[PDB]
Amino acid sequence: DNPHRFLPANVSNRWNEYSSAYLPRV
Amino acid sequence: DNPHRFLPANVSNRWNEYSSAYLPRV
Amino acid sequence: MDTGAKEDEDETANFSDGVTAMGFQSLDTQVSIKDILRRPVLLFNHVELDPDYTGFFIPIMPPSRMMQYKSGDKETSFQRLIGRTPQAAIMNLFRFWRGSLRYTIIIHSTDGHPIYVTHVPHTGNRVYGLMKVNNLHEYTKVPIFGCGLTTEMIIPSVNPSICVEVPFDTENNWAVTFDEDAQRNYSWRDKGDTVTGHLVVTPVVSVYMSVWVEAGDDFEVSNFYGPPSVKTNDWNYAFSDEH
Amino acid sequence: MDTGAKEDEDETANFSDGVTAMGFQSLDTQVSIKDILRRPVLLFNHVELDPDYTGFFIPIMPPSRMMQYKSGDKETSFQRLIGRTPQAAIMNLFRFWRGSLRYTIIIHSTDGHPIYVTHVPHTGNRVYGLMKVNNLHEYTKVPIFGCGLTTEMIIPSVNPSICVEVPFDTENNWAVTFDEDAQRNYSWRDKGDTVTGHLVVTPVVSVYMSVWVEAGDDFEVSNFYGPPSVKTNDWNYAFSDEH
Amino acid sequence: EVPSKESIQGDATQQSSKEENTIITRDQQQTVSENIPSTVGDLVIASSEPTQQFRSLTNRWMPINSIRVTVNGKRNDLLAQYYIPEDFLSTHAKCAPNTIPFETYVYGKYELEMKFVANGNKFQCGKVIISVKFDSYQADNINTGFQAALSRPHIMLDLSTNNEGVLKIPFRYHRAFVRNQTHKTATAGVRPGKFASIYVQVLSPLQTGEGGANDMFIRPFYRYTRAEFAGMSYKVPLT
Amino acid sequence: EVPSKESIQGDATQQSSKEENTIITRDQQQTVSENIPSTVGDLVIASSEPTQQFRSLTNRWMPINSIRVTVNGKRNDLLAQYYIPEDFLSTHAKCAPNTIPFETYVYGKYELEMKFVANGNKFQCGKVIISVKFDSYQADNINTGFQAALSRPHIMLDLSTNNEGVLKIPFRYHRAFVRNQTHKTATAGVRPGKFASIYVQVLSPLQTGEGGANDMFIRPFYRYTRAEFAGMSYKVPLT
Repeated sequence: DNPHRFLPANVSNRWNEYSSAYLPRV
Repeated sequence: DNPHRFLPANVSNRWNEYSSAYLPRV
Repeated sequence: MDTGAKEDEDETANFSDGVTAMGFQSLDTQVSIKDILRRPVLLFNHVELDPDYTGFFIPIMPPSRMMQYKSGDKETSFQRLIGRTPQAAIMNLFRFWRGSLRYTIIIHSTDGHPIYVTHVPHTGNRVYGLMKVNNLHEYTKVPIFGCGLTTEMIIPSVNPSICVEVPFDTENNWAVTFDEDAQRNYSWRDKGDTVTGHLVVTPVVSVYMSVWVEAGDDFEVSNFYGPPSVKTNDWNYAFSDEH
Repeated sequence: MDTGAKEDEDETANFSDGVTAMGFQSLDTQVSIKDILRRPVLLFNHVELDPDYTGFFIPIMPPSRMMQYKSGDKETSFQRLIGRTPQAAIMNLFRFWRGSLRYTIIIHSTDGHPIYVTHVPHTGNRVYGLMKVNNLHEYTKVPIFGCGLTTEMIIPSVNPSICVEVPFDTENNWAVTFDEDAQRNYSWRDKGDTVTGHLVVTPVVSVYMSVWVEAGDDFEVSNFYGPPSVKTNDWNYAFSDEH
Repeated sequence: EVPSKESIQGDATQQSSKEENTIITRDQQQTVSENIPSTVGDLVIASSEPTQQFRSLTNRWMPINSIRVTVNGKRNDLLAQYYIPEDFLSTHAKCAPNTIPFETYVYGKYELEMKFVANGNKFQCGKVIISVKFDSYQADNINTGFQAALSRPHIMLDLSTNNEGVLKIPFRYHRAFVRNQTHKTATAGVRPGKFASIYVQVLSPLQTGEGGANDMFIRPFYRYTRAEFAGMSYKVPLT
Repeated sequence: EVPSKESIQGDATQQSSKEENTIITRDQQQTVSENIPSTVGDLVIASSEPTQQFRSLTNRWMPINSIRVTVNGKRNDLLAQYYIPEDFLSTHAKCAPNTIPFETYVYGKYELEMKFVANGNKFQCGKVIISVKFDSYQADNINTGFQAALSRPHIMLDLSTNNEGVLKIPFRYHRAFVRNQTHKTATAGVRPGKFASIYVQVLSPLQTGEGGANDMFIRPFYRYTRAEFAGMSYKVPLT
């Protein structure tokens, strides 16, 4: 499917965005 | 024929409208 | 109109009335009844004019429940969503109207043929669409636009659109907005009091047109009836904010 | 915005500031942000209108990274160089905007058929292109332009172009300019806050159009974000002044 | 307005309304609709000859038929309805002196006042609404609910307190005059004797206690506040 | 103060009390206890740092648990009793925003107002008394009769008329502040969250007619007229 739709669980919070805990996003 | 043209005798007055006596119309 | 504050006898304390949001977003106020009635409604969407007839009749009356489509009934030339326009909903609350209406007519052409729009005053009938007046088979020698009545011409090569304002040429003080049954055969003079006349479009050759209607500047409504019994199923054709 | 003169603690002597070149060449100043946003951007270049659909939807939002083409991704109807316009680059710095936008629509025709442009206020969706509203197969009897909403007509025989100004009819204080991912499925009410409504073009017969967009006179931007991470390869497609 | 202590004849703090040779008292407070205007200016144009009033006859109170409200009656049900003036001429109170001028005059303008007196006991409860619909001919079966009644000029009657209600009805018609009587020689093209409709509807059903009364009664009274007649003719029997 | 004649909505002469974002009306007259003072002067000495008020949260009306009065209830019987503030924090209306400041502050001074609303029918009769006992810890089982209630600040409720009652409660405590919450780390040597007791007692038993209702209900509402908090700490769950 389209991979942009939903963020992977390990990097994201419940609201489908990058978690504040996940510093490595940058 | 078209049933809207003329109202049935039991519910209506001589002027082809619901009689004031006929309360059940509502 | 009865506000109903009469019946409100309670004079206990209440929460704040706050401040109005009117003017915050923009100054374009859209609450005025006259302003709502003065913006146009599509009556006829790409309907044929045929020169074999006298012309396409348009009965002079505002949009209302009279022109509402119901699923199952016979197919008319009218736009189906006339009854669901804001101004139609407003006119369903007022059974009296007085003043002029404005008709925006667009001819789907760029030809040099003149298309005439004739005003007929209140004669007591109520018709719409193509009609042969007195059931003749020839109207080029006896056109309605050259009988004496007030007429205006459209020349599509110059301008395919026009806006014409029809007067309140009637015997009555007010025009009746609607009836309970529009197809009921009752007292014939009362039957025709829902219009103030007709607007007749006559072409040279076969051509299509579209028609809009709105209230004039000189226009009033009265005889407030309140809201009728209504139905909706808008919920069913939309997702919620929770998927 | 932080100028950063705060951090500049050094107060040693420096060279002259000189005299500005502004006004020397001409008085046509092009530094004003509002002036840059008020000149038009090509969105759609010769795209088809089809009467089988409700109409061609245009989401009311300014040009930005949201409409940027990336080599490899799926082919859209949008202009590829929207992201590289001055005003798109400016809008990438401001995530808030309030006020009206102006849409210049040109119909590629000289026919007498009327093409209607209908404004839809903020309903919570975000679509573009040809769409069948509620997946029906007939819209001539139930046109969007004759439902009640504010509408304007183009008559190509008179004038194939028009400029229409759409209001800020929304619940929110500001409209959101852009997101990090425009195709991400997140909270549905927040998803639709990047537009303030839609502009829907409906023809009679099949015809092509072109669409430009610009900011209105009543228009503001705010919430300065600073410059993002960018790339360029302009050097490679040009000779130097030394052969 | 304010009650007093009990005496030989109970709480003797009644109010009353005297119009001509008729008086109606009230034990409790009354509700009254807004005094709203009629069409004026067309009178002098529509009739070349002067119009006439007969206040002594027309402006007196006249009772009409009794209305029975039962526990079986549901919300939105019509208890009674009146097409005016027709029904006050040839249905209700036919021998009333209020009707005498309608025999001779063919046209007229009419502003009415209708008082309603209810008599339910203190262990009952319920709500009735009376409203007016102007120029109702061929529009009686639409906008005819409790909701439409609450919007239009109306009065509300509580069936336990027995508060009185007074509905002030102006002349709001699409023509200058309304026709008074049909006739064999006259045209059938115009519906005469109807410029308005009055509806009496259940707002909340009547309820009662254990072994209580399953019904109670309401009595309407009418009078013309301004009845101007035009076009004199030979006298005829009403309908 | 004075009733009027009956109208559409009965005798519309109600009074009401608005405090913050809460309103309570009353159909009949109300009884109110005397406005009496609290201890003042010790506040500035007892707390070196300034005390805080949160009127928007604390000074609003909050209903607590319903009280049922039956025909079986005898004179001197406790219908309900409340150790305050304890019981308004961790027993009654636990999710009330009135309780929010008690989570963080360890000490405080508290002046309360308690409104009581009864709803018995006109064929019933009875008397209930509500009274306050200041600094009641280890003295609840003595001076706890109807006679002691009639002596102390109190309000009297007739169960037929449905007169409202408002008890004004000052802060009268043997210390400068009362402790808000117990804690595992805190001492058990001092009893916290109790500077007073409220008693709801039968003065005369409820009586009813033949085939009448054998019970009726009273609802208390509370608010702080003056709640000053002292000694900020980390937030904790209440009891």
